[PDB]
Amino acid sequence: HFTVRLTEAKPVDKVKLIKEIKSHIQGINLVQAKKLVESLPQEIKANVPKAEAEKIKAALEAVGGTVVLE
Amino acid sequence: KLKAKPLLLQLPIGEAKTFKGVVDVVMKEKLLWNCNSNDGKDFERKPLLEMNDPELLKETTEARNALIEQVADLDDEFADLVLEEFSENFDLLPA
Repeated sequence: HFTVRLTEAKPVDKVKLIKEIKSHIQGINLVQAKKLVESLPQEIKANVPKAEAEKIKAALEAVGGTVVLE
Repeated sequence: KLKAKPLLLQLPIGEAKTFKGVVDVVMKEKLLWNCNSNDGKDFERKPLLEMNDPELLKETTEARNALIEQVADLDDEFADLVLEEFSENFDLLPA
C-alpha cells in the first residue's frame, strides 16, 4: 500500500482544501480538519490502496494542494 | 425520503400537548407562549433562563455546533471564515 502526505497549503486554496478534506476523511470534524491543515507537515491517510490514493491525490491537487506519496 | 439536507433552526419544548415554547438556535434564546389569544401579544424572550438550565444549555449549544458544521460544509466562503477566525470558539457570532 501507499501513504499520502500534504506538504504545503496554498494561501488562496485554504478555503477549498478543508471541504475536500472533510469529504475525503468522512470521519473528521471541521476544527480537527483545520488543525490537520494548519499542522503541516502531517499525514492524512495511511495504508491506502493505489487507486484510492491516486483519486484522492488528484482531487486534492485539483483544488490547490501540494500532495506527495510515499 | 425527501432527498434534501435540512438545517434545524428551532427546538420545541414538548411534543404531546406539552409544546408550550421553542428554543432558537442562531440566537440562543427561548420563546414562550402563555395565553389563549395571540399568546401574550408577543413572545417572551428570556435567553436560556439566564444560565440556569444545564440540559437546555447543552442541547442548544450542540444544536448550534451542528448547524455551524452543516452551513460550513455547504457554503465555501463561510467555511473559509470559520477556518480563519472562529475555529476553537464554537460560538462565532450571534446573528
